[PDB]
Amino acid sequence: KHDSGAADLERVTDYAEEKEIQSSNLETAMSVIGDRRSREQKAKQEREKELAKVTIKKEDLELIMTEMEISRAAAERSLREHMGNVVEALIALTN
Amino acid sequence: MNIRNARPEDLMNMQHCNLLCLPENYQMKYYFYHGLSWPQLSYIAEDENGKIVGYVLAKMEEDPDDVPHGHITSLAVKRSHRRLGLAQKLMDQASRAMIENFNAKYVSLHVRKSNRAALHLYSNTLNFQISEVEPKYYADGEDAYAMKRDLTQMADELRR
Amino acid sequence: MKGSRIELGDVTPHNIKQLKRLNQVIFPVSYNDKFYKDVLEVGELAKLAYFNDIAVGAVCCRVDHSQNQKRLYIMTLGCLAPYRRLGIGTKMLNHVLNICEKDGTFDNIYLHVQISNESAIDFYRKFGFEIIETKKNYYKRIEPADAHVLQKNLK
Amino acid sequence: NLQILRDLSLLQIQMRDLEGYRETRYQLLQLRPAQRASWIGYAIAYHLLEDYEMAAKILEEFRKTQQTSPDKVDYEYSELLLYQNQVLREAGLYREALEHLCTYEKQICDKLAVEETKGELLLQLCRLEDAADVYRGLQERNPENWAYYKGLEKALKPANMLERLKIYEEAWTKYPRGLVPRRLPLNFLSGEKFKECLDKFLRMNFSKGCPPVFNTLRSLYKDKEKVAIIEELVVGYETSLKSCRLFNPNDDGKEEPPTTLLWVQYYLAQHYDKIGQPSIALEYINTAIESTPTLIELFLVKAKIYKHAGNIKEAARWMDEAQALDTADRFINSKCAKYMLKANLIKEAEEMCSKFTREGTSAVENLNEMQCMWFQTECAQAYKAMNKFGEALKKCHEIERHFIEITDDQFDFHTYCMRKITLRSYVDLLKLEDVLRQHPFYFKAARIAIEIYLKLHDNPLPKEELIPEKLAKVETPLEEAIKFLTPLKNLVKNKIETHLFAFEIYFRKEKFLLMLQSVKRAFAIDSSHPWLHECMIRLFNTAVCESKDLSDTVRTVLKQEMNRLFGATNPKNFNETFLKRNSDSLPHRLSAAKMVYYLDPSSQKRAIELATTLDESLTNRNLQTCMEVLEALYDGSLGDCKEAAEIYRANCHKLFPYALAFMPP
Ligand SMILES: CC(=O)SCCNC(=O)CCNC(=O)[C@H](O)C(C)(C)COP(=O)(O)OP(=O)(O)OC[C@H]1O[C@@H](n2cnc3c(N)ncnc32)[C@H](O)[C@@H]1OP(=O)(O)O
Ligand SMILES: O=P(O)(O)O[C@H]1[C@H](OP(=O)(O)O)[C@H](OP(=O)(O)O)[C@H](OP(=O)(O)O)[C@@H](OP(=O)(O)O)[C@H]1OP(=O)(O)O
Repeated sequence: KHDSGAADLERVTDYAEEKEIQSSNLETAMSVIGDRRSREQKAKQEREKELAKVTIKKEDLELIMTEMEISRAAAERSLREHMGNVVEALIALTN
Repeated sequence: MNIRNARPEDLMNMQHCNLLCLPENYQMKYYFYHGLSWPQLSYIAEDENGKIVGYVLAKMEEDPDDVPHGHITSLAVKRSHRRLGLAQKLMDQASRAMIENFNAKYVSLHVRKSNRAALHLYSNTLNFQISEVEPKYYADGEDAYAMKRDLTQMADELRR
Repeated sequence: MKGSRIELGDVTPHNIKQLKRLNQVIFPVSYNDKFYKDVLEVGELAKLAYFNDIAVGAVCCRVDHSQNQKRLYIMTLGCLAPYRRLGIGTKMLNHVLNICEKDGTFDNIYLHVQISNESAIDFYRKFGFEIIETKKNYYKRIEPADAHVLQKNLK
Repeated sequence: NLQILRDLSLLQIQMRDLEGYRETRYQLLQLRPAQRASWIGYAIAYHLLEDYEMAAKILEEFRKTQQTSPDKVDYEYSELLLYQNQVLREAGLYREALEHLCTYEKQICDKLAVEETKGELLLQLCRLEDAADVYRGLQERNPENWAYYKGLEKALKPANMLERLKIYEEAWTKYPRGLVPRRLPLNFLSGEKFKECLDKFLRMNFSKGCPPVFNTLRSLYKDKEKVAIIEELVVGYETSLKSCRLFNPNDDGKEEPPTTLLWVQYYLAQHYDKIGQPSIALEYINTAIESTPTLIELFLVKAKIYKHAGNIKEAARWMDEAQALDTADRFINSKCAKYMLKANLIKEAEEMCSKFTREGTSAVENLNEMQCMWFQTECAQAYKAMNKFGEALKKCHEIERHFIEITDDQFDFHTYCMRKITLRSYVDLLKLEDVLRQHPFYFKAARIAIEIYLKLHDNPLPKEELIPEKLAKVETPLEEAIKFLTPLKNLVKNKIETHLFAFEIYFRKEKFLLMLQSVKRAFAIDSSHPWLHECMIRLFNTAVCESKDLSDTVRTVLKQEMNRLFGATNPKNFNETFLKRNSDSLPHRLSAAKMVYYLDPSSQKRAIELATTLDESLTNRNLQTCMEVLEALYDGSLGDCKEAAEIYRANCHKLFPYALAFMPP
């Protein structure tokens, strides 16, 4: 009688009702957790809001898109992050 | 040699030892299940170059009808690196890991009758006792012993 | 008992060709495969002997029914040259003696042997195998074309 | 509805958009603040977002909530405190983690990881003798580890080698049964004490009869004089043992079993196999065969002495009998299948591997069901060696297919792993499934895969299932080949052959900045590698010959990066400098002899003049390089040279008699 683990993974996918935890004043913690979270959300928003006002040229972008073959989003990030110049952006993608 | 804990990113090559050493083969999802559920009791023996040379993949059998106990599923080492005292070190490291994490009352395994060296090593040196002879266990058609070992004296030696 | 590395072993279905390779070389005559089919189903009556966990010796035996008796004939002894008096003969020949005594319901044991190996018949007479028969021209292609028959009784 | 947002959380942890999963899990938090799975998700998220010092106090105030429940079981919060000590260990807060496990050491059930946490924090915070007591407790805990002994060495800080070996001598005294305390002094020690240590080591391991001791000693065969003194010691043992039946006539002990003679003959025969003189190895293994014909490992190294030599078929015919002695274990017929596949036999290896498998189907499909990567990749390399490509390309595609399956498998257990409480193995297997494709079997298959794709492109003639003759004849192999190559490029970069096959796969696509960045990422590791050097040679060869058929944007950056890394030289003097700085290395000499014909075909008389040197002062002169130089001579990359190759193989056969590729036809 050898099962080879057929019923070993069946009760992994079973249905059960999880336990209940008594509420005891978690708000004082989650206030400063939400304040820290809003701080890093403000920083991560400020990144794209300061780099959002960058002009985009089409021919150099399509030349880079032909010559190194990634998606348009990461190439747009790399071209907006290098002050609109093609040469040292190509050096940094080559580095 | 080296006996160390079951890091999961290692274990996906020790199945390569399984398919190279003992004929009873298992699914890999079994390995990813028993690499996360109880990571402490299974151990890996290596050499210097990072090549896998032996393993114990074990299991604590969950049975609420009686006391909780363990279940050794796989012990293997290569024949090119055998007769150095590997398998007994891996086995009693796994046994002391079980008795230090969740109090193994007894350990149990199943071993075929045709092999002699493994039968000898489980029989007299590491001191298993034959509890039941189960007929027609493996695929090739050999009857297997269902061996057990009592670990209460090991429990009271490690509890001191 | 202690310090020595001698253990006996059963002939299983997976260990046939090593028995082949030992008894092709221990004795100069060779017989066909039905010999090796006969040495299989007897169970614990035909076994081999490992010194330092490598195969050195072997004894296989048969059951005979002739000359108004119920007889046992050890088919072959197997051992090598550089291992003489170092772990083959005495202990597992006493093993075939004590399985013959733990059954104990039979009559005698006997053996055929060459005439040229006087050390062999000395080693057999150390346990009590007395000489009663000298058969002429028993071997078929070797130089000692004659043979001796040794025998002990049980009852 | 809650199941839709749980499904969204699982599909967003599937596709690895992290903060979207975070936003929809904070939707669970303002939906409900009491589930554990939110805190598990927070722990795994800011472990993989690498913010730790605030997660310290956050996991403290999660530990605060669960201590007051009366129906609670202990193992979950024990490993929760262990995961807390892990995240405070990687936080950099070292004293904070130290005082935390000193305060919550008694709320555990696992002594083990608490103990390694204390040991690592006592290694880190400069405290010496307490950490020495911790690692003595580990040596009494486990007598066998590299990391524990190395931590005790770098904690006690030995002044000289003698006080360093005092640790292993006292470890010999209280723990005589261990193995690596008898081994670790043989790594660094040199001299007469090293000789007298290895003397009693191999004396014990030959009296007891340990086979793989040579394997331990082939960790230390990189030195020259150690090999010579071991070989002189062993031949002194046998020249004393076949005269007066003991190791040496100075001492008087119990007389050894006569298996010791053939056992030391086995050891020295494999030693003569390693040092590369097979004639004495045969002259001693013949006496080893005539002593006893029945043990398996003697005929296994009888196969290995021919496998390390050239002729592979004699190893196969001896080793088939060697495994035909007994048919008990899968090891010896697995190596029989490997040796038959390297002996250019496919049907015998198939019927040999089909014995221990299940008898309900064929052998190759049965080992495909149980994911046997070894047999498939090795017979794919053997099928490449049979000079045709179809089912090897097929097997490469299905091994990458079950790689896709083993990278997709993880969806099933996350409900149980949010129902269970184990986190550090969970973050480690999420971390492995980020980087799962770095295993060396995948690279071992992918190198011959990319090699046969480029060889097929250079010289042309209910999911998807594969038949070889349609799937090997795709009209352009390069785009699917770079699709199979790009996880190997993105995930592992510390090995130069990944970027070198990236070079070889971009050479026929002509994307010059990808070309040059693969050049840079390969050059930043090794600069004196020969095959990379002729990659450089072809790079600036096509640069100086094709400096006009490219746009003006690529001109300036290519010229300034070439000014950065290269300068302004010609191929001829650069290959001259390269052949002079490697004027003793035979693969480098072949590597220069290739381009001394490639850059100009008229200098072919120099090329045979350059790659025919045979003196004993050459570095790395084995049968691999000699088979490589005859193979490269007959590949046509250097020239058609049937007037000197016969006398060169006749001269090489006198120095290597036991190779099949140097036999006279
Ligand atoms: C699921 C199961 O566990 S059962 C079904 C599958 N079972 C297995 O795979 C396990 C057995 N299979 C194997 O391939 C084995 O590992 C083997 C054949 C390589 C043997 O492994 P080894 O490395 O030799 O074990 P180990 O390192 O402990 O050997 C040393 C000790 O083993 C003991 N031993 C038992 N039998 C022998 C024997 N024939 N010869 C020598 N030593 C033996 C001795 O006590 C020896 O100590 P010693 O040096 O003082 O003599
Ligand atoms: O450990 P792996 O990477 O899986 O491969 C090794 C390695 O083979 P490769 O280096 O060619 O891949 C050994 O080759 P050597 O370096 O020892 O020459 C070989 O041993 P042999 O070829 O000499 O027989 C055998 O190692 P071992 O016998 O210790 O297991 C083998 O292991 P695998 O069978 O798992 O591939």
